Amino acid sequence: MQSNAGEFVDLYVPRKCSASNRIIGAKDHASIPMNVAEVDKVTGRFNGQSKTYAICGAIRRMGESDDSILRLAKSHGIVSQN
Amino acid sequence: MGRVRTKTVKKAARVIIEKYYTRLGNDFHTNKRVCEEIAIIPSKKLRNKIAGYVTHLMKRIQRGPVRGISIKLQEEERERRDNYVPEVSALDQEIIEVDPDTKEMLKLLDFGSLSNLQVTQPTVGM
Amino acid sequence: VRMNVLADALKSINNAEKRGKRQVLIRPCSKVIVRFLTVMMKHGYIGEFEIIDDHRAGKIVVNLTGRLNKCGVISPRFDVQLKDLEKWQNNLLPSRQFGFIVLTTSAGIMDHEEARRKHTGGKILGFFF
Amino acid sequence: SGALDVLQMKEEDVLKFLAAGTHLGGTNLDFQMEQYIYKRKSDGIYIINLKRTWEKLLLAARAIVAIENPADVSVISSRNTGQRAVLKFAAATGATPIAGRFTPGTFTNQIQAAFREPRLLVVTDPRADHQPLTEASYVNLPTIALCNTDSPLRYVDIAIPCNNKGAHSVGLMWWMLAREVLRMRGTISREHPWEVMPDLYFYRDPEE
Amino acid sequence: GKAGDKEWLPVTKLGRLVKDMKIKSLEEIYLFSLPIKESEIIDFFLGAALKDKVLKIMPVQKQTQAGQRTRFKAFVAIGDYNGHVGLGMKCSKEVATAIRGAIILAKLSIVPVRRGYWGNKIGKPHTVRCKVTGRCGSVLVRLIPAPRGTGIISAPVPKKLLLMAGIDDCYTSAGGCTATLGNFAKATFDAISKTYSYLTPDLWKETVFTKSPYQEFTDHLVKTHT
Repeated sequence: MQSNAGEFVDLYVPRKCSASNRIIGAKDHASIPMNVAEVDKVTGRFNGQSKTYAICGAIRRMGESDDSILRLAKSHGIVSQN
Repeated sequence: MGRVRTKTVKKAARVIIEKYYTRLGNDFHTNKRVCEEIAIIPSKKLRNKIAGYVTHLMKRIQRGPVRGISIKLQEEERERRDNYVPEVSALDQEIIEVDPDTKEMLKLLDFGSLSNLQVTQPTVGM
Repeated sequence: VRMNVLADALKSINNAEKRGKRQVLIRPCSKVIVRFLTVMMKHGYIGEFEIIDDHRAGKIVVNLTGRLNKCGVISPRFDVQLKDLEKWQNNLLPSRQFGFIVLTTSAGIMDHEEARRKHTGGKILGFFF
Repeated sequence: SGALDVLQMKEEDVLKFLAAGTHLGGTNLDFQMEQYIYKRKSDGIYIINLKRTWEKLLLAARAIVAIENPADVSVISSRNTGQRAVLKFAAATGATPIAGRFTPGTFTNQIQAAFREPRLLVVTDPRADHQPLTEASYVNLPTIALCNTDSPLRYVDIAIPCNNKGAHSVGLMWWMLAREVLRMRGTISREHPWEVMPDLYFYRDPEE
Repeated sequence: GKAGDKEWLPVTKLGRLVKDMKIKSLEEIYLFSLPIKESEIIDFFLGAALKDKVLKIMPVQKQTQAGQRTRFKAFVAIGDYNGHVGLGMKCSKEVATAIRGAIILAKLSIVPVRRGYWGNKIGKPHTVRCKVTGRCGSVLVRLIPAPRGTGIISAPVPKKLLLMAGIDDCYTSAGGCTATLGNFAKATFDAISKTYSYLTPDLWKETVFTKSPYQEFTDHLVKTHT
C-alpha cells in the first residue's frame, strides 16, 4: 500500500494462494507451500529451478486440494495429459 | 494367594535380562547370585523377587519374542528375514490373465502384449 | 414466484464465491442483469460471462475470481437526491477508499462515483464491494 | 509429461501392475474418487486406469526429490502389509520410517523424546493412519498418500491411486516409488533395468 | 563478575534459525505462517517494547465433598505500540504464578495488525483498514474507521487493547453481554486479527512467492543442529 508521500506502508504483504485466489492469515497452520522439482525432460534428472505453489488451509481442510494441485500442474509439467 | 508383582519389579527385570542375556540360566539359584553381583540390589528380599521374574521371562524368550523386550539374537533374525525372506523371487509367474474391459483399458494405454482371456458372468451379487 | 429477479441472482454469486466456485449458473437472464454484471466486470471484480440463449428467458454462466466479497440487493428501490447519497454511501460500504453502490438514473445504470459527475440522482438498485 | 519416453509409460511395468492386481479397485466411490476410475466391471469391481496412475506417480515423486536434505521425509504405515515395504523404502532413499502404532502428539509436543519435525509425509491408506494426518495441519506439512477408490480425501494434497487391500499391490507400489526418485535425484538412471527386486518390498506373511 | 548467563537453548527448528541468526524479523515467520512454540523467539525480536496490562484476576471454583476448591484465573494483555499485540488467559491454584503463566501464554499468541487511512493519505497510518467485526459467544465489536483526532471511543476494556495496538482513532459498537469480560476482550482480539485476512483492491497484484527460510538455510540446520 502506497501513500501520497510515496511511503510504502504496511508491515508485510501477505501471500495469496493459487488454490482459489484468496489470502491466508499468519496463524493458519494448514496452509502449505509445496515445492515441486523440475527436471530437464530429456533424460529425467534434476535441473535447478523449482516450481512452488501455495494452497490455503480452508480448501485443504474440506478436501479440494487433490484437484487443485492437479489442475495447477496440468497446465505445466510433469502432467500435460492425464 | 493374591499378589501381582509391582512395577518396580517388572520395570527393572526387563533391563536386567536384556543386557546380560547370555549370563542367565533357567534355574532360580544361579540367576539370584548373578543379580547380586552384576548390580546393586538395595535389599535381599527384593532380590529374591526380581530374580524369580527374570527367570520366568527367560523361559518364554527362548520360544520367541515377548513385546517390549528385545534381545540381540531376535533382532538379528528380524533383520535376516527383512533383507530377504527365503521364499522365491517371482511376480507371480510372469503371465497376466485379463477379463473383458480390462483389455479395453490396455488399448487406451496404447499397448497390447501377451493376450489371455477369461470370460466373466453377470451380475453383482445375484 | 420470483418477484425480484436481481435479488435471486446475486445470492447465488454470493454463495458460490464462498465455496470457491469459478463457474456458476444464473437464471433467468434479463437485460437489467446484463448491464449490472457489465459494471461489475469493468472495475475488475469478475471476469467474462457467457449468455446461453433459449427462447424462454436465457441462462448465464460467469467466470469469476476470489476478488468479489459481497454484492447485495436493496429492496424496495429508494430514491436518492445527491445529498441523500452521502448518507447511503456511509451505510453500505466498509470504507471510504473502495466499494461502489450502484444505481439507475435517466442517464443509464452506473456506479455512484460516476452518477455524482453527471449531477443526477435516481433509484438505487444494490451495492457491492 | 513431455520427455521422449524416459518419463512416460514403459511396456515392462504394465505387466507388473497387472500381475499384482493394482488395476482392480474396491466396490465404492467418492465424489473426489471418480476422476481416476474409468468405469465398472460386470462385477462390483471398479477399474482404476493405469495411465492415470502413472502421471500421478511422477509429480508426487518429483516433490519427494525437491527437498535438499532427504532425512526428514517421514514415511508412516500401521497396517501390516505396509510395514515391510516402508522399511526398505527408507533404507533405499534417505527417509525416516515410523512403523506400527503412531503414538499421537508426535509433532505437536515440544517435550517428548520421540519428537520429530519432518517436512513431507507419505502415508499408506488415509483411513488407518488418520492420527498423523489430522496432526499434519498443525505444523504445515504437505501430504501424499495412496488412496483406494473410496478412502476419504481431506488433508491429501496429491493422491497416487492403488488397490491397496493387501496382496502384492502394496509393496509393488512402494517399490516403483523408490525406483523413480533415484532415477531423478541420483545416478541410478540408465533406463535399463534396476537390480533391486519388488519381491523384497512385499509383506513378510506367515512363513513356511 | 562471578556469574554467567546461559538463557535459552532451542529444541525447536524455528528456534534454531533465530538463535544462530538467519531470520532477522518476525515478518519472515508470519509470511510462511509457521507455528511458534517457544516464547523467547518473540521476546528476542521484541521484548524491548512489550508491556503487560493485567486486565482482571477472576476466581472460579468447582465443588467437591470436602467443600470448595478455588483456582484463580487471570487475563493479561501484551503489546508494543508498533502494531503487535497478543492476549492470553491462564489459571493456577495461586495468584502470582497464574499471572506469570499468562504473560508467557500471551507472548505466544502475538499477531500483527494492519492500519490504514481515513480516506486521504498523508503518511503514517492511524486507523483500521476497513470496517470489520469479530464475535466470541454473542459478544461482538464492530471497529469502524474514524478521521484523525477523535481518539478511541470505546468502553474501558477494549480501550486497553486498541491503544496497545497503536490504533489511534476508532469508533466501536457492541452487541449483547459485556459484563463477562473474558468473552469481550477475546472478541476485540478477534476483530483486530481479521485485518490482514480482509482482501482489498490494493492486494490484487500478484505475490512473487519465495522459498521457505527452512528450505534456504537447511545447510545450517544439518551439521549437529535441530
